[PDB]
Amino acid sequence: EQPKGINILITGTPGTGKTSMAEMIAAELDGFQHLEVGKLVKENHFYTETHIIEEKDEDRLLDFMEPIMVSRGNHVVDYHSSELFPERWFHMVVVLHTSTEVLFERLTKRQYSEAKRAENMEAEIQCICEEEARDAYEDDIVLVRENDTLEQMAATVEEIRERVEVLK
Ligand SMILES: Nc1ncnc2c1ncn2[C@@H]1O[C@H](COP(=O)(O)OP(=O)(O)O)[C@@H](O)[C@H]1O
Ligand SMILES: [Br-]
Ligand SMILES: [Br-]
Ligand SMILES: [Br-]
Ligand SMILES: [Br-]
Ligand SMILES: [Mn+2]
Ligand SMILES: [Mn+2]
Ligand SMILES: [Mn+2]
Ligand SMILES: [Mn+2]
Ligand SMILES: [Mn+2]
Ligand SMILES: [Mn+2]
Ligand SMILES: [Mn+2]
Ligand SMILES: [Mn+2]
Ligand code: NA
Ligand code: NA
Repeated sequence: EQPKGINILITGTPGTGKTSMAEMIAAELDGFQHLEVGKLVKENHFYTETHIIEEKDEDRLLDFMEPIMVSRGNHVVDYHSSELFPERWFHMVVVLHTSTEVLFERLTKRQYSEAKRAENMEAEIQCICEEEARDAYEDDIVLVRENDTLEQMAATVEEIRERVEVLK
């Protein structure tokens, strides 16, 4: 089933600003519902060990999301991963980046353990999330944006708004 609305994915390393940006979109743009996928994964135990996610866990998540994604209205999906989702769902994929100094501080203030913080810092340096998104979706719908400041966030949301209007 083809989506009835406009669907956006916001992805990027933990701490890059996905949830913040998705909530800005849901607040500022017309008719967007935010799906915080990490919360779905927790709430529904869509994982094997919230850590290890196996093939079957992905399948169950997708079955849960499918009816939402094809429903009327617009959706802004927020998740650190992207390869798992069908290209059918999305009209835009936004990948957020953050400078290492800014990211480190966010991860500290948000209280990640030192190991998880370092793991996430390395993932950002290695461009894991961006490479995944570019491998999984058509290059023309992928927007990559530096997201260090609130001014940057707002400008990105303006670019999204412009792109959405075109799609609409
Ligand atoms: N563009 C931005 N400019 C400044 N601070 C930001 C920005 N985006 C996010 N933040 C800060 O980083 C914190 C964590 O961001 P969050 O949206 O939770 O990231 P993610 O969902 O990618 O893990 C926010 O609570 C806020 O303090
Ligand atoms: Br809009
Ligand atoms: Br949600
Ligand atoms: Br997430
Ligand atoms: Br700022
Ligand atoms: Mn988040
Ligand atoms: Mn929300
Ligand atoms: Mn997860
Ligand atoms: Mn599968
Ligand atoms: Mn809907
Ligand atoms: Mn510790
Ligand atoms: Mn983490
Ligand atoms: Mn693909
Ligand atoms: Na791959
Ligand atoms: Na590749």
